[PDB]
Amino acid sequence: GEIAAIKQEIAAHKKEHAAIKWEIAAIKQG
Amino acid sequence: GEIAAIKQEIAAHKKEHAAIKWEIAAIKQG
Amino acid sequence: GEIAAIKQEIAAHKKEHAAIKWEIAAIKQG
Ligand SMILES: [Cu+2]
Ligand SMILES: [Cu+2]
Ligand SMILES: [Cu+2]
Repeated sequence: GEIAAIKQEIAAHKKEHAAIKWEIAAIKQG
Repeated sequence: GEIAAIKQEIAAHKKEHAAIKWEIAAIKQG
Repeated sequence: GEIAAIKQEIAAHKKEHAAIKWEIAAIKQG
């Protein structure tokens, strides 16, 4: 339940990390 | 107490999400 | 253990906050 929903959370935070780095790269390659 | 301060936390993270999207938009409309 | 690893976490989130502000400043001073 809980430990799982924390893992589901680490999932989306890993994404969110990657997405912000991509958005920052793309601003610089614009 | 705890469940409340977690909700107080989801509050500020929602903001923080919006603020970063606004800062990224504004860089592109600059 | 837990309270400590939460504090270790607040550590890295403070950083992460500063790092994103620096990356945004530097895009604007580019
Ligand atoms: Cu993070
Ligand atoms: Cu987030
Ligand atoms: Cu944050």
